[PDB]
Amino acid sequence: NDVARGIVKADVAQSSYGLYGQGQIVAVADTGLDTGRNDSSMHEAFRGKITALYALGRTNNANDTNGHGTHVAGSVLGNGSTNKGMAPQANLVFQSIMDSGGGLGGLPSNLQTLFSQAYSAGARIHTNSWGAAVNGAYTTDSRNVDDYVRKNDMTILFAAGNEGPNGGTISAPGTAKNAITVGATENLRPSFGSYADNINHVAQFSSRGPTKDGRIKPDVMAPGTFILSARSSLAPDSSFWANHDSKYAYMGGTSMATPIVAGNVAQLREHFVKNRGITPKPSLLKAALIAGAADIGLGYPNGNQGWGRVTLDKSLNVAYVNESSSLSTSQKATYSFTATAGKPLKISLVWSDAPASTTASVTLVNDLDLVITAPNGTQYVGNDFTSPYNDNWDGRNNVENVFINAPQSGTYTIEVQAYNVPVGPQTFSLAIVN
Ligand SMILES: [Ca+2]
Ligand SMILES: [Ca+2]
Ligand SMILES: [Ca+2]
Repeated sequence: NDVARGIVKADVAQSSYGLYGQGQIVAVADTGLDTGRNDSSMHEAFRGKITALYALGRTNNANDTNGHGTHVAGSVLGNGSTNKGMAPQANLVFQSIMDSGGGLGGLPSNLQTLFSQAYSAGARIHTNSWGAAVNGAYTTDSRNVDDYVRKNDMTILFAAGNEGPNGGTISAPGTAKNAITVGATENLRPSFGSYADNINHVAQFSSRGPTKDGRIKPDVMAPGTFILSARSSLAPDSSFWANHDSKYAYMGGTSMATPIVAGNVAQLREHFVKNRGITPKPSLLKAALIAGAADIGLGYPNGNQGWGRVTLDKSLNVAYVNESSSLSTSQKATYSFTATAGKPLKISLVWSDAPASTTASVTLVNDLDLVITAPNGTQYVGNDFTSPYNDNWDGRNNVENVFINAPQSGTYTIEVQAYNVPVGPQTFSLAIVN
Protein backbone atom coordinates (compact mmCIF):
# COMPACT_ATOMS: atom_id res chain seq x y z
CA ASN A 1 0.00 0.00 0.00
CA ASP A 2 2.61 2.62 0.85
CA VAL A 3 4.19 2.38 -2.58
CA ALA A 4 0.91 1.93 -4.44
CA ARG A 5 -0.35 5.16 -2.74
CA GLY A 6 2.35 7.13 -4.58
CA ILE A 7 1.84 5.38 -7.90
CA VAL A 8 -1.86 6.18 -8.16
CA LYS A 9 -1.31 9.63 -6.57
CA ALA A 10 -3.45 8.98 -3.50
CA ASP A 11 -0.65 10.73 -1.64
CA VAL A 12 -1.32 13.98 -3.52
CA ALA A 13 -5.04 13.63 -2.89
CA GLN A 14 -4.34 13.15 0.81
CA SER A 15 -1.64 15.76 1.34
CA SER A 16 -2.78 18.47 -1.09
CA TYR A 17 -6.57 18.11 -1.15
CA GLY A 18 -7.01 16.60 2.34
CA LEU A 19 -8.89 13.56 1.02
CA TYR A 20 -8.82 10.63 3.41
CA GLY A 21 -12.32 9.27 2.70
CA GLN A 22 -13.94 10.79 5.85
CA GLY A 23 -17.71 10.55 5.72
CA GLN A 24 -17.63 7.79 3.08
CA ILE A 25 -18.66 4.20 3.71
CA VAL A 26 -17.19 1.41 1.55
CA ALA A 27 -18.58 -2.07 1.51
CA VAL A 28 -16.30 -5.08 0.95
CA ALA A 29 -17.71 -8.53 0.17
CA ASP A 30 -14.87 -11.02 0.77
CA THR A 31 -13.78 -13.97 2.90
CA GLY A 32 -13.90 -12.50 6.41
CA LEU A 33 -12.23 -9.83 8.51
CA ASP A 34 -9.52 -10.84 11.02
CA THR A 35 -11.20 -12.10 14.22
CA GLY A 36 -14.71 -11.51 12.85
CA ARG A 37 -15.68 -9.57 16.05
CA ASN A 38 -16.36 -5.82 16.11
CA ASP A 39 -14.59 -5.37 19.46
CA SER A 40 -11.12 -4.65 20.81
CA SER A 41 -9.83 -7.96 19.42
CA MET A 42 -10.06 -6.63 15.87
CA HIS A 43 -6.92 -5.79 13.89
CA GLU A 44 -5.69 -2.26 14.49
CA ALA A 45 -6.35 -1.31 10.84
CA PHE A 46 -10.11 -1.64 11.31
CA ARG A 47 -10.76 -1.36 15.03
CA GLY A 48 -13.36 1.34 15.67
CA LYS A 49 -14.25 2.03 12.04
CA ILE A 50 -16.66 -0.86 11.28
CA THR A 51 -20.19 0.27 10.50
CA ALA A 52 -21.45 -3.28 10.05
CA LEU A 53 -19.91 -6.75 9.96
CA TYR A 54 -22.15 -9.35 8.39
CA ALA A 55 -21.64 -13.12 8.38
CA LEU A 56 -23.21 -14.64 5.23
CA GLY A 57 -21.18 -17.74 4.51
CA ARG A 58 -20.93 -19.23 8.01
CA THR A 59 -23.64 -18.39 10.61
CA ASN A 60 -22.34 -15.93 13.18
CA ASN A 61 -18.74 -16.27 12.05
CA ALA A 62 -17.21 -13.52 9.95
CA ASN A 63 -13.57 -14.32 10.81
CA ASP A 64 -10.81 -14.67 8.22
CA THR A 65 -8.90 -17.93 8.34
CA ASN A 66 -7.76 -17.39 4.73
CA GLY A 67 -6.37 -13.86 4.86
CA HIS A 68 -7.63 -12.62 1.46
CA GLY A 69 -10.54 -10.45 2.78
CA THR A 70 -8.49 -8.83 5.55
CA HIS A 71 -5.73 -7.85 3.13
CA VAL A 72 -8.25 -6.50 0.61
CA ALA A 73 -10.13 -4.43 3.17
CA GLY A 74 -6.78 -3.17 4.42
CA SER A 75 -5.93 -1.67 1.04
CA VAL A 76 -9.27 0.13 0.82
CA LEU A 77 -9.22 1.88 4.18
CA GLY A 78 -6.91 0.32 6.78
CA ASN A 79 -5.90 2.85 9.37
CA GLY A 80 -3.25 0.98 11.39
CA SER A 81 0.07 2.54 12.31
CA THR A 82 1.76 1.43 9.07
CA ASN A 83 0.73 0.35 5.58
CA LYS A 84 -2.52 2.32 5.52
CA GLY A 85 -5.20 1.91 2.89
CA MET A 86 -5.97 4.59 0.28
CA ALA A 87 -8.91 6.06 2.23
CA PRO A 88 -7.95 5.55 5.87
CA GLN A 89 -10.76 7.66 7.33
CA ALA A 90 -13.52 5.86 5.47
CA ASN A 91 -15.82 3.54 7.43
CA LEU A 92 -16.27 -0.12 6.57
CA VAL A 93 -19.25 -2.38 5.83
CA PHE A 94 -17.94 -5.96 5.60
CA GLN A 95 -19.90 -8.87 4.18
CA SER A 96 -18.20 -12.19 5.00
CA ILE A 97 -19.02 -14.60 2.21
CA MET A 98 -16.61 -17.49 2.83
CA ASP A 99 -18.28 -20.80 3.67
CA SER A 100 -17.18 -23.67 5.91
CA GLY A 101 -15.38 -25.26 2.91
CA GLY A 102 -13.38 -22.16 1.98
CA GLY A 103 -15.71 -21.51 -0.98
CA LEU A 104 -17.73 -18.35 -1.67
CA GLY A 105 -21.01 -19.98 -0.72
CA GLY A 106 -22.23 -16.95 1.29
CA LEU A 107 -23.03 -15.15 -2.00
CA PRO A 108 -26.78 -14.98 -2.60
CA SER A 109 -28.28 -16.27 -5.86
CA ASN A 110 -29.44 -12.79 -6.72
CA LEU A 111 -26.49 -10.42 -6.19
CA GLN A 112 -28.89 -7.51 -5.85
CA THR A 113 -29.59 -8.83 -2.34
CA LEU A 114 -25.92 -8.45 -1.48
CA PHE A 115 -25.73 -4.91 -2.68
CA SER A 116 -29.08 -3.94 -1.09
CA GLN A 117 -27.91 -5.09 2.28
CA ALA A 118 -24.82 -2.89 2.05
CA TYR A 119 -26.78 0.11 0.69
CA SER A 120 -29.17 -0.10 3.66
CA ALA A 121 -26.13 0.20 5.95
CA GLY A 122 -25.01 3.45 4.26
CA ALA A 123 -22.44 2.13 1.73
CA ARG A 124 -22.30 3.85 -1.64
CA ILE A 125 -19.22 2.01 -2.94
CA HIS A 126 -19.10 -1.79 -3.09
CA THR A 127 -15.88 -3.64 -4.02
CA ASN A 128 -15.56 -7.29 -4.94
CA SER A 129 -12.24 -9.17 -5.44
CA TRP A 130 -13.97 -12.32 -6.69
CA GLY A 131 -15.41 -13.76 -9.88
CA ALA A 132 -15.83 -16.82 -12.10
CA ALA A 133 -13.49 -17.59 -14.98
CA VAL A 134 -16.06 -17.54 -17.77
CA ASN A 135 -13.87 -16.12 -20.54
CA GLY A 136 -15.58 -12.85 -21.06
CA ALA A 137 -19.18 -14.02 -20.86
CA TYR A 138 -22.04 -11.83 -19.62
CA THR A 139 -23.75 -13.97 -17.01
CA THR A 140 -26.88 -13.58 -14.84
CA ASP A 141 -24.64 -12.00 -12.18
CA SER A 142 -23.37 -9.44 -14.72
CA ARG A 143 -26.96 -8.65 -15.66
CA ASN A 144 -27.91 -8.23 -12.04
CA VAL A 145 -24.97 -5.86 -11.39
CA ASP A 146 -25.99 -3.74 -14.39
CA ASP A 147 -29.63 -3.53 -13.32
CA TYR A 148 -28.65 -2.61 -9.78
CA VAL A 149 -26.30 0.21 -10.79
CA ARG A 150 -28.83 1.71 -13.23
CA LYS A 151 -31.42 1.84 -10.45
CA ASN A 152 -29.34 2.75 -7.40
CA ASP A 153 -26.42 5.17 -7.11
CA MET A 154 -23.98 2.59 -5.94
CA THR A 155 -20.52 2.38 -7.52
CA ILE A 156 -19.51 -1.28 -7.82
CA LEU A 157 -16.03 -2.56 -8.56
CA PHE A 158 -14.90 -6.02 -9.62
CA ALA A 159 -11.51 -7.64 -10.10
CA ALA A 160 -10.75 -8.60 -13.69
CA GLY A 161 -9.49 -12.10 -12.88
CA ASN A 162 -6.10 -13.82 -12.74
CA GLU A 163 -6.19 -15.86 -15.93
CA GLY A 164 -3.81 -13.81 -18.03
CA PRO A 165 -1.89 -13.32 -20.13
CA ASN A 166 -4.17 -14.79 -22.85
CA GLY A 167 -6.79 -12.47 -24.27
CA GLY A 168 -10.49 -12.91 -23.59
CA THR A 169 -10.08 -14.03 -19.99
CA ILE A 170 -12.16 -11.50 -18.06
CA SER A 171 -14.10 -12.92 -15.11
CA ALA A 172 -17.81 -12.46 -14.38
CA PRO A 173 -19.26 -10.33 -12.86
CA GLY A 174 -16.31 -8.16 -14.00
CA THR A 175 -17.87 -8.43 -17.50
CA ALA A 176 -20.79 -6.23 -16.34
CA LYS A 177 -21.12 -3.02 -18.34
CA ASN A 178 -21.86 -0.77 -15.40
CA ALA A 179 -19.23 -1.95 -12.97
CA ILE A 180 -15.66 -0.59 -12.77
CA THR A 181 -13.48 -3.59 -13.63
CA VAL A 182 -9.88 -3.43 -12.41
CA GLY A 183 -6.76 -5.19 -13.69
CA ALA A 184 -3.29 -5.26 -12.18
CA THR A 185 -0.10 -3.49 -13.06
CA GLU A 186 3.07 -4.05 -11.02
CA ASN A 187 3.97 -2.37 -7.76
CA LEU A 188 7.44 -0.88 -7.52
CA ARG A 189 9.29 -3.09 -5.02
CA PRO A 190 12.12 -4.32 -7.23
CA SER A 191 14.03 -6.18 -4.56
CA PHE A 192 11.23 -8.75 -4.88
CA GLY A 193 12.04 -9.36 -8.53
CA SER A 194 10.44 -9.19 -11.91
CA TYR A 195 6.85 -9.16 -10.60
CA ALA A 196 7.46 -5.76 -8.98
CA ASP A 197 9.96 -3.88 -11.11
CA ASN A 198 8.10 -1.60 -13.56
CA ILE A 199 4.96 0.37 -12.79
CA ASN A 200 4.11 0.35 -16.50
CA HIS A 201 4.09 -3.49 -16.72
CA VAL A 202 0.79 -5.36 -16.71
CA ALA A 203 1.09 -8.19 -14.19
CA GLN A 204 1.49 -11.44 -16.16
CA PHE A 205 -1.53 -13.06 -14.52
CA SER A 206 -3.93 -10.14 -14.93
CA SER A 207 -6.96 -11.18 -17.05
CA ARG A 208 -7.14 -9.45 -20.44
CA GLY A 209 -10.02 -8.28 -22.59
CA PRO A 210 -11.86 -8.01 -24.76
CA THR A 211 -15.07 -9.51 -23.44
CA LYS A 212 -16.92 -12.08 -25.54
CA ASP A 213 -18.80 -9.35 -27.40
CA GLY A 214 -15.72 -7.26 -28.03
CA ARG A 215 -15.88 -4.66 -25.29
CA ILE A 216 -12.85 -3.17 -23.61
CA LYS A 217 -12.37 -4.63 -20.17
CA PRO A 218 -10.74 -4.06 -17.70
CA ASP A 219 -11.69 -0.41 -17.42
CA VAL A 220 -8.67 0.71 -15.38
CA MET A 221 -5.50 -0.66 -13.76
CA ALA A 222 -3.79 -0.33 -10.42
CA PRO A 223 -0.74 -1.93 -8.78
CA GLY A 224 -1.48 -5.52 -7.82
CA THR A 225 1.82 -7.28 -7.06
CA PHE A 226 3.67 -7.44 -3.68
CA ILE A 227 1.05 -5.27 -2.00
CA LEU A 228 1.80 -4.94 1.75
CA SER A 229 -1.47 -4.77 3.67
CA ALA A 230 -3.27 -6.06 6.76
CA ARG A 231 -2.54 -9.66 7.80
CA SER A 232 -5.38 -11.56 9.45
CA SER A 233 -4.26 -12.88 12.85
CA LEU A 234 -5.76 -16.26 11.91
CA ALA A 235 -4.08 -16.71 8.52
CA PRO A 236 -1.04 -18.89 7.89
CA ASP A 237 2.11 -17.98 6.00
CA SER A 238 1.09 -19.97 2.92
CA SER A 239 -1.65 -17.38 2.21
CA PHE A 240 0.93 -14.71 1.53
CA TRP A 241 3.56 -14.03 -1.11
CA ALA A 242 6.02 -12.91 1.64
CA ASN A 243 6.05 -12.12 5.35
CA HIS A 244 6.63 -8.65 6.82
CA ASP A 245 5.54 -8.61 10.46
CA SER A 246 2.79 -10.03 12.67
CA LYS A 247 0.20 -7.51 11.49
CA TYR A 248 1.02 -6.92 7.77
CA ALA A 249 2.16 -9.14 4.87
CA TYR A 250 2.34 -9.27 1.09
CA MET A 251 -0.19 -10.54 -1.43
CA GLY A 252 -0.61 -10.14 -5.23
CA GLY A 253 -3.48 -10.54 -7.70
CA THR A 254 -6.18 -8.49 -9.36
CA SER A 255 -7.81 -8.92 -5.90
CA MET A 256 -5.24 -6.42 -4.60
CA ALA A 257 -5.56 -3.90 -7.41
CA THR A 258 -9.35 -3.65 -7.03
CA PRO A 259 -9.49 -2.37 -3.41
CA ILE A 260 -6.81 0.27 -4.14
CA VAL A 261 -9.15 1.69 -6.78
CA ALA A 262 -12.15 1.32 -4.43
CA GLY A 263 -10.32 3.45 -1.86
CA ASN A 264 -9.46 5.98 -4.59
CA VAL A 265 -13.16 6.08 -5.48
CA ALA A 266 -13.99 6.95 -1.85
CA GLN A 267 -11.44 9.80 -1.99
CA LEU A 268 -12.87 11.04 -5.31
CA ARG A 269 -16.44 10.78 -4.06
CA GLU A 270 -15.51 12.76 -0.94
CA HIS A 271 -13.99 15.44 -3.18
CA PHE A 272 -17.11 15.84 -5.30
CA VAL A 273 -19.45 15.93 -2.27
CA LYS A 274 -17.42 18.25 -0.06
CA ASN A 275 -15.47 20.40 -2.47
CA ARG A 276 -17.58 20.42 -5.66
CA GLY A 277 -21.04 20.46 -4.10
CA ILE A 278 -22.58 17.46 -5.83
CA THR A 279 -23.31 13.82 -5.25
CA PRO A 280 -21.59 12.23 -8.27
CA LYS A 281 -23.36 9.37 -10.07
CA PRO A 282 -21.56 6.05 -10.56
CA SER A 283 -21.16 6.86 -14.24
CA LEU A 284 -19.35 10.11 -13.42
CA LEU A 285 -16.97 8.51 -10.90
CA LYS A 286 -16.14 5.93 -13.60
CA ALA A 287 -15.71 8.59 -16.33
CA ALA A 288 -13.43 10.71 -14.04
CA LEU A 289 -11.19 7.74 -13.27
CA ILE A 290 -10.97 6.84 -16.94
CA ALA A 291 -10.28 10.37 -18.21
CA GLY A 292 -7.52 10.85 -15.62
CA ALA A 293 -5.84 7.45 -16.20
CA ALA A 294 -2.35 7.06 -17.61
CA ASP A 295 -1.44 5.12 -20.75
CA ILE A 296 1.10 2.63 -19.45
CA GLY A 297 2.80 2.60 -22.87
CA LEU A 298 0.69 0.13 -24.92
CA GLY A 299 -1.60 2.74 -26.52
CA TYR A 300 -5.29 2.36 -27.21
CA PRO A 301 -7.61 0.61 -27.56
CA ASN A 302 -6.07 -2.29 -25.69
CA GLY A 303 -7.54 -5.18 -23.67
CA ASN A 304 -4.32 -5.54 -21.62
CA GLN A 305 -4.49 -2.15 -19.89
CA GLY A 306 -8.06 -1.03 -20.56
CA TRP A 307 -8.01 2.77 -20.40
CA GLY A 308 -4.85 2.82 -18.28
CA ARG A 309 -3.58 3.15 -14.72
CA VAL A 310 -5.51 5.26 -12.20
CA THR A 311 -3.97 8.71 -11.65
CA LEU A 312 -6.17 10.21 -8.98
CA ASP A 313 -4.96 13.83 -8.92
CA LYS A 314 -5.99 14.26 -12.55
CA SER A 315 -9.42 12.84 -11.82
CA LEU A 316 -10.16 15.31 -9.00
CA ASN A 317 -10.38 18.40 -11.16
CA VAL A 318 -12.35 17.24 -14.18
CA ALA A 319 -14.92 19.39 -15.89
CA TYR A 320 -18.05 17.20 -15.83
CA VAL A 321 -21.64 16.45 -16.72
CA ASN A 322 -23.41 14.38 -13.97
CA GLU A 323 -26.41 12.74 -15.64
CA SER A 324 -28.08 16.15 -16.09
CA SER A 325 -29.42 15.37 -19.58
CA SER A 326 -31.15 12.33 -20.98
CA LEU A 327 -31.44 11.44 -24.65
CA SER A 328 -33.78 9.49 -26.88
CA THR A 329 -32.95 8.25 -30.35
CA SER A 330 -31.78 10.99 -32.75
CA GLN A 331 -31.35 13.64 -30.03
CA LYS A 332 -27.99 15.24 -29.20
CA ALA A 333 -26.50 17.21 -26.32
CA THR A 334 -23.87 19.85 -27.11
CA TYR A 335 -21.22 21.33 -24.85
CA SER A 336 -18.32 23.70 -25.47
CA PHE A 337 -14.98 23.44 -23.78
CA THR A 338 -11.96 25.80 -24.10
CA ALA A 339 -8.76 23.83 -24.22
CA THR A 340 -5.17 24.90 -23.66
CA ALA A 341 -2.40 23.69 -25.84
CA GLY A 342 0.47 22.29 -23.92
CA LYS A 343 -1.38 19.63 -21.98
CA PRO A 344 -3.35 16.62 -23.37
CA LEU A 345 -7.15 16.95 -23.77
CA LYS A 346 -8.98 13.81 -22.67
CA ILE A 347 -12.74 13.46 -22.83
CA SER A 348 -14.60 10.41 -21.54
CA LEU A 349 -18.28 9.61 -22.06
CA VAL A 350 -19.71 6.91 -19.78
CA TRP A 351 -23.30 5.72 -19.27
CA SER A 352 -24.96 3.17 -17.05
CA ASP A 353 -26.62 1.14 -19.79
CA ALA A 354 -29.75 -0.97 -19.58
CA PRO A 355 -29.02 -4.58 -18.55
CA ALA A 356 -28.62 -7.00 -21.41
CA SER A 357 -30.08 -10.45 -21.88
CA THR A 358 -27.57 -13.24 -21.19
CA THR A 359 -28.63 -14.71 -24.48
CA ALA A 360 -27.70 -11.53 -26.46
CA SER A 361 -24.68 -11.69 -28.76
CA VAL A 362 -24.11 -7.98 -28.22
CA THR A 363 -24.59 -6.63 -24.68
CA LEU A 364 -24.85 -2.88 -25.45
CA VAL A 365 -28.51 -1.80 -25.40
CA ASN A 366 -28.42 1.97 -25.74
CA ASP A 367 -25.86 3.36 -28.12
CA LEU A 368 -24.58 6.89 -27.59
CA ASP A 369 -21.76 8.32 -29.68
CA LEU A 370 -19.19 10.97 -28.76
CA VAL A 371 -18.24 13.48 -31.44
CA ILE A 372 -15.68 16.27 -30.87
CA THR A 373 -14.98 19.14 -33.27
CA ALA A 374 -11.71 21.03 -32.87
CA PRO A 375 -11.32 24.80 -33.48
CA ASN A 376 -9.93 24.13 -36.92
CA GLY A 377 -12.83 21.84 -37.93
CA THR A 378 -11.21 18.42 -37.42
CA GLN A 379 -13.61 15.86 -36.04
CA TYR A 380 -12.95 12.97 -33.73
CA VAL A 381 -15.30 10.14 -32.79
CA GLY A 382 -15.32 8.13 -29.61
CA ASN A 383 -12.66 5.36 -29.37
CA ASP A 384 -11.31 6.00 -32.91
CA PHE A 385 -7.55 5.99 -32.40
CA THR A 386 -6.53 5.67 -36.07
CA SER A 387 -6.31 8.64 -38.37
CA PRO A 388 -8.60 9.88 -39.74
CA TYR A 389 -10.32 9.92 -36.36
CA ASN A 390 -13.89 10.14 -37.62
CA ASP A 391 -14.36 6.94 -39.70
CA ASN A 392 -14.47 4.20 -37.03
CA TRP A 393 -17.61 4.48 -34.89
CA ASP A 394 -18.18 2.52 -31.72
CA GLY A 395 -21.29 0.35 -31.37
CA ARG A 396 -20.13 -1.94 -28.55
CA ASN A 397 -18.82 0.00 -25.55
CA ASN A 398 -20.67 2.10 -22.95
CA VAL A 399 -17.40 4.05 -22.53
CA GLU A 400 -16.29 6.34 -25.39
CA ASN A 401 -13.11 8.43 -25.32
CA VAL A 402 -11.45 11.10 -27.36
CA PHE A 403 -7.80 11.64 -26.29
CA ILE A 404 -5.79 14.36 -28.08
CA ASN A 405 -2.16 14.55 -27.01
CA ALA A 406 -1.47 17.98 -28.46
CA PRO A 407 -4.70 20.01 -28.57
CA GLN A 408 -5.20 23.42 -30.15
CA SER A 409 -5.79 26.31 -27.82
CA GLY A 410 -9.40 27.39 -28.36
CA THR A 411 -12.94 26.08 -28.05
CA TYR A 412 -13.77 22.48 -28.76
CA THR A 413 -17.37 21.37 -29.50
CA ILE A 414 -18.49 18.19 -27.70
CA GLU A 415 -21.59 16.41 -28.94
CA VAL A 416 -23.23 13.40 -27.38
CA GLN A 417 -25.39 11.74 -30.02
CA ALA A 418 -28.13 9.20 -29.33
CA TYR A 419 -27.63 6.77 -32.21
CA ASN A 420 -30.07 4.14 -31.03
CA VAL A 421 -31.81 4.18 -27.64
CA PRO A 422 -34.51 1.53 -27.54
CA VAL A 423 -34.73 1.60 -23.74
CA GLY A 424 -34.83 5.31 -23.29
CA PRO A 425 -34.20 7.90 -22.49
CA GLN A 426 -30.62 7.37 -21.51
CA THR A 427 -28.58 9.70 -19.33
CA PHE A 428 -24.79 9.88 -19.24
CA SER A 429 -21.78 11.47 -17.64
CA LEU A 430 -18.81 13.25 -19.20
CA ALA A 431 -15.39 13.97 -17.66
CA ILE A 432 -12.83 16.31 -19.25
CA VAL A 433 -9.13 16.54 -18.29
CA ASN A 434 -6.89 19.24 -19.71
CA1 LIG B 1 8.03 -6.82 -14.42
CA1 LIG C 1 -21.43 4.45 -29.56
CA1 LIG D 1 -10.10 5.95 -37.83
